[PDB]
Amino acid sequence: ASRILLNNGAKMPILGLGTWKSPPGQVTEAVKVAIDVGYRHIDCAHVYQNENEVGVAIQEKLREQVVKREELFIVSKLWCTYHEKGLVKGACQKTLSDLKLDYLDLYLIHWPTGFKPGKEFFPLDESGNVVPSDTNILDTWAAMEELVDEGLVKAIGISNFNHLQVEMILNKPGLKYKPAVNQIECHPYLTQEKLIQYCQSKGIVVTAYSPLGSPDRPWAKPEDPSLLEDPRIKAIAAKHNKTTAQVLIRFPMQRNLVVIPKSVTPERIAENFKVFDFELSSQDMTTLLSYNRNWRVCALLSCTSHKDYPFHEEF
Ligand SMILES: NC(=O)c1ccc[n+]([C@@H]2O[C@H](COP(=O)([O-])OP(=O)(O)OC[C@H]3O[C@@H](n4cnc5c(N)ncnc54)[C@H](OP(=O)(O)O)[C@@H]3O)[C@@H](O)[C@H]2O)c1
Ligand SMILES: O=C(O)CSc1nnc(-c2ccc([N+](=O)[O-])o2)o1
Repeated sequence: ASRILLNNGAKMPILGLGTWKSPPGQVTEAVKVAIDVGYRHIDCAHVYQNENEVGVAIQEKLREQVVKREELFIVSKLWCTYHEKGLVKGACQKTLSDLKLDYLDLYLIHWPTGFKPGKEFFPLDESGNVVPSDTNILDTWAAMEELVDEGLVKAIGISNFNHLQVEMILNKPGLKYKPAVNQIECHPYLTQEKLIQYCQSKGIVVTAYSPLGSPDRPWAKPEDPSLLEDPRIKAIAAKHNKTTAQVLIRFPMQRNLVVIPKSVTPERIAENFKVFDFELSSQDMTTLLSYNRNWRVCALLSCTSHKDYPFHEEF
């Protein structure tokens, strides 16, 4: 099916358009093209600095009646410098204003790590360590819960939370709403079997980010593995008469994940959506799972001493 049921009773499109690194000059057209070719979920974030332009596309397509608001599933994320309970509503409201929306379908805590509030997204001391916030995950969560109760967001969730941090929210005293989604990096080099099973066993839907391995990541290195160029994955694609990207997108779909490939290229936006017409075998799936090497696109080194840094733990 095209959507998965969340624990808030709403349905989430299992394919979304990513927007991290989408240049502000190209992302309006990218989102317009995506909605024209069937996408109904857009993944956004304030820290991506392009929500105004994403919003321009969404508003044009609503105005043109290409789509109804209820048919769209718009996701954004609370940045690290806004974990303070008094800053969360404003941060949500800024995103809503930029996206030109009156609600979000899903609002995520972008990272478990809270940073010192200010203009700077990564406030630094003088050695390059990020300056933390003394706010913890649970008070931030309560602030996310207020957003539901004020009508600004239909669902709340988390991102880059490890097993122990998901468990800490689930066990929060007085918990009012469980997280609906945990959005985490996931692809055949970082298969995440343990965290995904835990999350799904608790009724939390997992969204897979960087499913193509983020070839446009700013810190890429030549020696780095490349999913898109992996001859083993190309072979599975050839067998199925599909591209390597389409296999990489179908793979998490068949693990009951949501997946959010990014492109600003019209032809690739369309290609990436054409993944509902073929099936990977269980052997294919087990084969792709076997390529795991615990390789992460997203592990900022600048936050490794933060107390809530999520990736010291086995998962
Ligand atoms: N929660 C968080 O912490 C977090 C972290 C990372 C990512 N995410 C979200 O997840 C989304 C996806 O992750 P990502 O942006 O890191 O990378 P990705 O989706 O794995 O890869 C994007 C790269 O792949 C290229 N590409 C797209 N379709 C292609 C195709 N069919 N064939 C060949 N190349 C193709 C894109 O190029 P062009 O754009 O030039 O076409 C771009 O360089 C992000 O945009 C963001 O929305 C969330
Ligand atoms: O966040 C994205 O969507 C891409 S930009 C990014 N990558 N890694 C970070 C981050 C923030 C906190 C941590 N941390 O590792 O504690 O890492 O920000």
